[PDB]
Amino acid sequence: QDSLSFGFPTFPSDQKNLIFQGDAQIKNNAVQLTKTDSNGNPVASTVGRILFSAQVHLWEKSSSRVANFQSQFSFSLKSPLSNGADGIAFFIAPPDTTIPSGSGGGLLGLFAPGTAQNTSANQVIAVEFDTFYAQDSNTWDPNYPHIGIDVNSIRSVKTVKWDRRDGQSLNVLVTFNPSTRNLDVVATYSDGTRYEVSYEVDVRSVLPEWVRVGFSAASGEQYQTHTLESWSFTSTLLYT
Amino acid sequence: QDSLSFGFPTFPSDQKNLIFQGDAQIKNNAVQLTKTDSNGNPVASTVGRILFSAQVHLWEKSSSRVANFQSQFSFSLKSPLSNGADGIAFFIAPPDTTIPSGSGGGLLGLFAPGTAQNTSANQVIAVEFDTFYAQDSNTWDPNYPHIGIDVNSIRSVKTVKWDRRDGQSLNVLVTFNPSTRNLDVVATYSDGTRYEVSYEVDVRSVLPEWVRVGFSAASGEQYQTHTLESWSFTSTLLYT
Ligand SMILES: CO[C@H]1O[C@H](CO)[C@@H](O)[C@H](O[C@H]2O[C@H](CO)[C@@H](O)[C@H](O)[C@@H]2O)[C@@H]1O
Ligand SMILES: CO[C@H]1O[C@H](CO)[C@@H](O)[C@H](O[C@H]2O[C@H](CO)[C@@H](O)[C@H](O)[C@@H]2O)[C@@H]1O
Ligand SMILES: [Ca+2]
Ligand SMILES: [Ca+2]
Ligand SMILES: [Mn+2]
Ligand SMILES: [Mn+2]
Repeated sequence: QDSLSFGFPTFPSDQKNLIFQGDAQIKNNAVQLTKTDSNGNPVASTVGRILFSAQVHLWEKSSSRVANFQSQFSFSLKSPLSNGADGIAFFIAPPDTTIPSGSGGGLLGLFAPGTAQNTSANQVIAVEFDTFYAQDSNTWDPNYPHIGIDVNSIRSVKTVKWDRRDGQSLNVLVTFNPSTRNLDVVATYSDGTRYEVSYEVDVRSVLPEWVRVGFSAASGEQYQTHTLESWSFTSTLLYT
Repeated sequence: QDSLSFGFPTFPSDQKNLIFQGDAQIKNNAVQLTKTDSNGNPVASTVGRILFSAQVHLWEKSSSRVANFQSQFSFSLKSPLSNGADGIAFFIAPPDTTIPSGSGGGLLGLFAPGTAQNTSANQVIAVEFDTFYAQDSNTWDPNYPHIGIDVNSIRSVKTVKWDRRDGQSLNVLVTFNPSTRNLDVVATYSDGTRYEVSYEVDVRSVLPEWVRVGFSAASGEQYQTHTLESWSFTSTLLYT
């Protein structure tokens, strides 16, 4: 289909169109990307991702069209630790994408250690909300919590300072306009605090015509829950 | 998802989200539900169906919600003859639906011979565009071409006389309103000729909470092409 849209105001346990990978599962009408014990407390060494089952037609070589898409979602992070890790990301990748071996912790379940910073070895666009930046392990990160745009590498092509707020929901709108090739990210907390970051990228040179969209999160030695609360997505092929 | 929508203005050959059953295949940017020869001419004894891969949440027992839905599509029928058969139908059924054994010809690939008129043995709602009504084989049909609403039986609960026009595209709009429980069908030819048929039905007592939507067509001894040219669908779970 040239156009596709879907909306999850909440996430009931009865799901049919979501692909669950790793430890991701539904609990209390929300998606818990990372594992939690019986009491709902976060645990270390966990990775989980979800993908919508239907493939999205991102661009069409034959017709020279590229999709205009928008992804709106909200999530919350919670941890009794002073340095919860590692973060959550909205991503777009080839339909057969699976969790890379050893992609835990700071790799957010998106990249393999050996090629995490090799742009020619990956096919993924992601918007990360990174809460762990220890310069000793996450050497590629700026020294503060941040929102980053990742294009085929864990070392973001761009980042902006972000404030992690325990237990508070962050509303995010990610948009891509094929006319300007601008990928815009706008995130807000309920008190009006706003974060914005944009990057120009030709998705045709990074991703295949058909892709899947979803979320990924991970916790290494440090941990926190990564709770996806709602998600709506829409895409439509347009003439460029 | 509480809401889902998709649109196929045309049908390019590289499809990813369509389930093809029987003889259905893409040819010339359109879906040919029934088999055709090398020169594109219709052949006898053929059945074909397509279903969208993502499941639709028609109703939810927990929230007591029921979805409204709208399906818009256009198709054309062509035959060297005139008594083209057998017809095409838009249908909704359980996700694991497959072509029933011996459902060719007048059964439109939707019902099994032994239970075609047994409402307690089927789970399907369909809007049929029936062009063959010979009483020797289609005893359940009125004596003329027609559009009918089928609820668990090949014997339509409601029909309206219809005119078959070789090679002309018929634009159809099917809508279900959960508030009134009315399933409305409006079909029109380019010159404005309009056909309307409606029926009140509680989808909750006929179909499971999750379903798949699609099209089916068949040709027994008489034949014609059943070409699906475009299709858009949208559904939203609502409180009533
Ligand atoms: C206390 O953990 C920090 O220090 C440890 C010892 O140097 C590191 O092993 C550890 O790295 C792992 O956890 C972080 C945070 O979850 C993660 O980003 C990294 O990829 C490792 O999984 C961390 O630096
Ligand atoms: C000439 O075909 C008509 O008469 C035949 C002899 O009685 C029938 O077998 C035949 O029925 C089959 O074809 C029709 C039209 O395709 C179909 O509706 C029916 O299910 C049988 O397949 C038809 O009545
Ligand atoms: Ca990090
Ligand atoms: Ca018939
Ligand atoms: Mn980072
Ligand atoms: Mn009929």
